[PDB]
Amino acid sequence: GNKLFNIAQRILDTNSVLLTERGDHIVWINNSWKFNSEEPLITKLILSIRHQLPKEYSSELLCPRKRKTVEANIRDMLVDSVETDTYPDKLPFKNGVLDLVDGMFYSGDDAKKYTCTVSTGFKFDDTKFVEDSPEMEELMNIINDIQPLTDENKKNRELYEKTLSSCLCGATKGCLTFFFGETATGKSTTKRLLKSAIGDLFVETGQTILTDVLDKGPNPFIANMHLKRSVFCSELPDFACSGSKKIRSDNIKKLTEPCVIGRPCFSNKINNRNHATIIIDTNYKPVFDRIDNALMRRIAVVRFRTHFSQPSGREAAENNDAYDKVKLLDEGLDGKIQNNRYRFAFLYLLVKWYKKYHIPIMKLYPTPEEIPDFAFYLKIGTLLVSSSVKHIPLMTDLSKKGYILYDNVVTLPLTTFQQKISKYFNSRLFGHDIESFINRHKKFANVSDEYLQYIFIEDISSP
Amino acid sequence: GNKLFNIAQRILDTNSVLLTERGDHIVWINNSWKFNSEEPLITKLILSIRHQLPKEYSSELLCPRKRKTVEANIRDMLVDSVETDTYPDKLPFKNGVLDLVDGMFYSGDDAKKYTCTVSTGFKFDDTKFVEDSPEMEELMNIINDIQPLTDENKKNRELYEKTLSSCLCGATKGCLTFFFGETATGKSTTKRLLKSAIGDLFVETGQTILTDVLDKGPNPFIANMHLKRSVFCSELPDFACSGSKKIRSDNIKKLTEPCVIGRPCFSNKINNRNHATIIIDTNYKPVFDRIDNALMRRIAVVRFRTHFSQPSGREAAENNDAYDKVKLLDEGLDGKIQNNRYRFAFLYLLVKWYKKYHIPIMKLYPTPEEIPDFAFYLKIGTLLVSSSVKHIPLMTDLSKKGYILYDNVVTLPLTTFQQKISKYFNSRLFGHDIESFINRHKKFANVSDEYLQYIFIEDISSP
Amino acid sequence: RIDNALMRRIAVVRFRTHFSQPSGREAAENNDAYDKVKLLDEGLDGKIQNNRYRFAFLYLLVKWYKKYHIPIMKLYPTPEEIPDFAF
DNA sequence: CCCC
Repeated sequence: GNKLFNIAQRILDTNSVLLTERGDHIVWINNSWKFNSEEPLITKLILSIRHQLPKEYSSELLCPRKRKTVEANIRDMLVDSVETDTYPDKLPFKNGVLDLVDGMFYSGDDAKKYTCTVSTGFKFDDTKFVEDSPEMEELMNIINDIQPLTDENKKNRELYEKTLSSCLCGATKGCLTFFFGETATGKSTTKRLLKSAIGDLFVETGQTILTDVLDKGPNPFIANMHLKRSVFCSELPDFACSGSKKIRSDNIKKLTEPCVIGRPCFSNKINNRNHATIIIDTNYKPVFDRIDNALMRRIAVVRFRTHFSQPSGREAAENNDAYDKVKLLDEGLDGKIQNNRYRFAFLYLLVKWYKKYHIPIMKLYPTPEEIPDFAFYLKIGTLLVSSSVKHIPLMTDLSKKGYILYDNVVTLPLTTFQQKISKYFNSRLFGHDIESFINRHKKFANVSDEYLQYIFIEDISSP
Repeated sequence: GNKLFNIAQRILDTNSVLLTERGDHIVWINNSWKFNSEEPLITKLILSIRHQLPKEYSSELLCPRKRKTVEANIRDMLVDSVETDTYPDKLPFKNGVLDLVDGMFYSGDDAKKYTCTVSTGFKFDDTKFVEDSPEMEELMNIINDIQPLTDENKKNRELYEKTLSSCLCGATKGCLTFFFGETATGKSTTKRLLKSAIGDLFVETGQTILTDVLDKGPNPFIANMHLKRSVFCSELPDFACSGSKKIRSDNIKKLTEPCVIGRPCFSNKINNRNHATIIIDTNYKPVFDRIDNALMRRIAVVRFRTHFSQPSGREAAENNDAYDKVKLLDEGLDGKIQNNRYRFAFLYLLVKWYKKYHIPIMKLYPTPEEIPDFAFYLKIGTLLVSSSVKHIPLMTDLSKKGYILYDNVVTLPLTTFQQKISKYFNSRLFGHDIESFINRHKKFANVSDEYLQYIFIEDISSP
Repeated sequence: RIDNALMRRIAVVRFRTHFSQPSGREAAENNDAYDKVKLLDEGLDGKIQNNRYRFAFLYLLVKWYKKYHIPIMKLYPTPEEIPDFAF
C-alpha cells in the first residue's frame, strides 16, 4: 500500500534527515551533515540512498516526480526538532569527529551520532598524529624558545598552556585573555601555529571588536564569530597614546555573555552561537573607559618576555628592563608554517594540553593582579568597603576621625576623606586615579557640602 | 530502465557540468566554461551534446520536457564541489587557454583541465600574434611616444609596463596604481588599448568601491569584479576643492584581501574573488582620511608626460613644465583603436613583458616616495623609534637631552620634544602635520602633565 | 575646478535673435542682448507638435551632415567663448 | 529591491 510512503518510512528510519529549530533540514550525504537554505538536499539524499533500499524500491527513485513525492512525505513526517553542535568535547574534521577526552578518531556512522555542522576544513591523518617525528622536536624547541621553562615562568607557561588548549572546546568561555608582548616576540608564531592547527575554526578580527559599538548598524565582524572556536585581535592602535577610543567595558561584557548581540548583512536573524576563545594581542598597556566589579572578573593576561631580533639592533632589545630575554630570529619558520609542516604536531600538543587540563569542568580563570590599570581598583577593595551589619554601636570612635553622623548614617567631609586616604598612597603617582575616584563616587548631601557613605578599612582596622 | 536517467548518467560521465563552491553550475559549451544564473545552460548543454549519445538516445532530447527531466536528474547527481580558477598564469580566451610561462595555446580537452570561468570574449589568432608586422611597428611607435625610453624615464617606464603586464596574472595583487598626469597625455589611449587587448577580463567600475561602504545593500558595482584581472575606476573626484570625500584606508586594506563582499540583485552569492589590478585614472594627488604605515605599503603611482595636440596649441605645450614632449594629435587613432586593430599586437607586447618579468613569483612593489601626502610620515619614520629595551645604561646622558626615567622607562616631555624636533620641520607649512603627530602621540602621566614614550634615533646614536 | 582637461571639452553657440509680440517690441529693441526683433507666431507650436516639419528638418540635417561628412566626424571645443576660461 |  502506497510504495512511496514505505520508501519515505525507510529513509526516515535511517535517521539521515533531521529538522532544526531554524526550520531547516540537515541531511547526511557524503559523510557530513549539510544544509542549504536556497536549495534543499532531500532529493539528493533520496537518490544517494536508493542503494540501501530493497531491490523493488530502487527503481522508483529514478524519477524526479517520485523523488519529489517522497520528499513531501518525509517533510510531513518530521515534527519534532533537534539540536546541532551540542558536544563541546568533540572536534569536527572534514571526514570525521575527533574526541578530545579519549584521543580516538571516528568516521562515518561513528561520527554521525554527534550532529556537528562546522568543520576545520581539512582531513585527518593518523600517521602524523604521533609524538615521535622531527616536526614534533622542532615544534617543541620552538615552543620552548617562545616560553622559557624557568621557575620564574612557571605560572606564565601554565596559563599560556591552558589558554592555548582551551581553543579546542566548543563552549562559551568566561574570560578574555591578553597575550601581552612586543614585536618580534613570537605571538605571531603562535597565531600562525594555531591557525594551521584548527583550520577554518580560527578567525582573526580587528580593533572594531574591542573599542567599537557591536550593535550599531551593520557589523559583519560579529556574525563571523558564529561557532568559531578562536578569535584573535592583533595590531592594536595603542590607547596609551591619546586619540584612540578606550576599551568599551560593555563590549567585553557582551562578548563574555553566552549570547552575543550582533547581526549579519542581508540576514533576518540576530542570534548566533558563541564558542570562541578570545585572545587579545597588545604591545601596550590597556585602558578602560569604565571599570566595574564585573569587569576585572573577566580579564587574564599572558606576558611574553623573549625576543627574536636581528643582531644589528641587539643592544636595542638588550639594554632596558621592558623586555627581558633576547634570542636569534629564524627566517624559514614562516615558510615552514605556511607549508603546514607542524600542523598535526601542534594538534597533538593541543590535545595533550587539553587532556592535562580536562578536569571534570573546563573553565578559564581571571588574574587581574597583573594589570596596573586595575592596580588602583583592586587595591581600593582593600581600602574602601560598603555598609555592613553594625557600625551604629561604635560611633564614639569614628567621630574623632572626622566622620559625622547624619540620620544614623556615618558620613565624611571631602577634605577629611582626602586626608585619611592620602596616607597609604602617593598623591602624584596615583593622583589621576585618585581624583577620578573622587568625582566618580561622590554623594551629594547637598550641592556645596559633599559627604560619603563609606568607611575605610584603615578606620575599621585602627580602633 | 529509465532511459532519461541513463542519458543523465552519460552526460555526467562526459564531465561537462560542475558545481562550484559558490553554488553555480558551470557548463562546457563551445570550448569554454560558462555559467549564468538567470538563464541556466544545462538544457543548452543537453541539446548540444545530443550528438555524442547513441542513436536511440538522441531522439529524446528534442523535447523540452525530457530535457528538463534530464536536467533534474543531473542536478540531483551533483553533490561535491570542485575548485575553479586555481591557475594564475593562464590567460583564457573564447576558444582556448594561453600559457603565459611558455607561450603555447591549448584548445579542447587540453584547455578543459583549467577551469577558467572567465574569458577575454574574443577568439585567439596565432597569425596576428607575431613579433613582426606593420601593426607591430605602429603600436611600438605609439607606446614609445606615450612613455619615452629616455634615461630620465627608465624607472617610470619599468613600473609602467610591470603594472601593465601584471594584468594578465590571475591572482590577488598587493598594491593599487594611480596614473597621474595631465590631459591629452595617453591615459585614455592606454586604457582603451588594454581594454581591446584583454577583452572581458577588463572592467570599468564606479567611485563607490573606494569611498563608500562595501557591504551596504546589494552592490552590483562590486559583485561584477568576480574573477576580473583588471579594474579601472577612472575620473577621480579631485579633492583639492572642498566637497570630495576622501578615500577610506579601510577600503584600501579590504581591496587587497583575496576576497570582497558584494551581492547581486535576486541572488545569494556574497563572496567574489579578487584577481584585479586596481588602476585609478586621475589628474590630482589622492588624499586619504587617515595615514599610517599600514597604508604605506599598498600605493603605487605611474606618470605620463607626453602631449598630443593640434598645431594651433603647439607653442603652449612647448612652453610648459608639465610636458616633456609634444607631438601632433592623430585624429583617427581613437577610431582605429575602437576597431580593435591593435588587439593582438598589444597582447604580444604584454605577453613579452610578462615573460621578461617572469621570475617564478610575480609580486607587485609599492612606491612610497612619489606621494606629497606621504612625505611627512616617511621622514618621521627615519627619525624616531618606539620605547624599546635599549635605554637602561643610557639614562645618565639622555637626562641632559630632557628625557626622564619613569619606572626605568625613558620618556620625553612635550616641551623638550617640541624644542628638539622643531629643527627639522617648520611650524607653518607642516602645522597640521606636526599638531596631529603631537596629539596622536602624546601620553599623559596624569591629567595635567604629559610626556612621550618616543626617542629620536639621533639621541640613541649619540653616546 | 577649471583645468586643461575641462578646457578641451566645452563648446558654446550663442543666440541673439528675439521673437516678441508687438506690445513688447520697443522694450526688446532697447536692449543690447538682442540684435534683431521679429513677430511671434502663435500656431507655430501647434504645427510643430503636429510633426509637420519632420521630414523637412530631417532632409536639412542630412544635407548638413553630408556637407560636413569628412571621413571622420569630430567635435571641436571653443574655449574662447567662456569668461571663466579666459584667465 | 527600493527607500529612507
